Amino acid sequence: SYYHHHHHHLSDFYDPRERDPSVSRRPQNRQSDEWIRELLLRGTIARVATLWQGEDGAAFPFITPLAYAYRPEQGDLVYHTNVVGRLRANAGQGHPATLEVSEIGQFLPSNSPLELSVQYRSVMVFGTARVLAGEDARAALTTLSERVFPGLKVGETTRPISEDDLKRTSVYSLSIDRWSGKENWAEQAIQEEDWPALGPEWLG
Amino acid sequence: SYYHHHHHHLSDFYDPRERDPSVSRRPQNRQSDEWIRELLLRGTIARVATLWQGEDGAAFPFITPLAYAYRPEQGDLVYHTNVVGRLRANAGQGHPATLEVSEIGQFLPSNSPLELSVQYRSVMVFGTARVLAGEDARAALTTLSERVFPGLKVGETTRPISEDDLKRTSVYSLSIDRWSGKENWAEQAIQEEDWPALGPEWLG
Repeated sequence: SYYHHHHHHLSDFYDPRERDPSVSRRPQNRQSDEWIRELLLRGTIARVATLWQGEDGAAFPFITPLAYAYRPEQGDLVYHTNVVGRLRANAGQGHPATLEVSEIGQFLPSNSPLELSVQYRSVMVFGTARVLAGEDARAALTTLSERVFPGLKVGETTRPISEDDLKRTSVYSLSIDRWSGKENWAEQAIQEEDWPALGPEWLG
Repeated sequence: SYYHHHHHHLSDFYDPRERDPSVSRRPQNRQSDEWIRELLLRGTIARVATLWQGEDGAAFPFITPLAYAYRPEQGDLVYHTNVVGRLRANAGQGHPATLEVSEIGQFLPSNSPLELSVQYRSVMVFGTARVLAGEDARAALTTLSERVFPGLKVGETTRPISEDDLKRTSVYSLSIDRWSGKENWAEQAIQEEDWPALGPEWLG
């Protein structure tokens, strides 16, 4: 800043900057539904949070990382896991579920301590997960497996999925209600001009 | 198997195998507390799930990826985020929180469809998160920043953390009650001998 520079020799927010007119104007790093769709289609790992009744009677969430596939036409995401708690904190045959997919880039150094950050793109999906059965489960598993192992073909590369396979696996469909997407993927963190600049060891 | 082989020319579970006597005997892929400690110390990204009251009155979880640091002496993990919902589904000044840290390796192909899998190590930590203030927050942020940017020193590499910085950031301590660790990190998925073996394109 001038003020620091002049003091040494003895607001930014409203001053000139460049802006690409095609860049998202949405606040709080939020993204468009199309961007969310694309991120979910190219991802293969998610975390799913579901609620279980705990020792104090109170619901609490588990977080499980797992393979998933987004089926946009059906409006769902499929996955499988045999992780459970005792009782789910939920009335009915389906349960509420939150699913998160992210891309995590690099940690971005700065000489300003609260500008230290990590590049990320992250979606939360809110919906209801139900257990699938029979050909519904076999088809979901197939889509999942062929998505996360591109070129693999169930029934050729692998033996077909048997009735025993299905009896031993819990296969879920998370039917999407709502979603929320966020991106903060700058090439460089914001720096403080009035503190010594980071050395070459950081940004080089 | 003999039976398939003989049929072509016309249980495993109890038969011979090798075992390393030093390998964990814990069921369901579970790990020791020391292993959990080490995984939390070497990680830098976590997901935190906390509960918020939704439109139907019902609690539901958010999942937020973020930088964290484990402070084993204090018995907590620290992080910062300004993500909120409307009201937390929680009585009091702290809130229950679940924190997950994983290492995700490679997808492991197989000619047996339910042996398809992904290498992972994953910890859930269950505890209570409270907002920190003043020098408690400044110290937590400092530990966090110096952990995830090794060699960076707050106050030297960066300007010091100011009172303004703190007023604009929500800094949390998640005080650990319990934790659960899981590893499935095989070099190769289990294959089915009685189906054509995967080609060189998969395991080579």
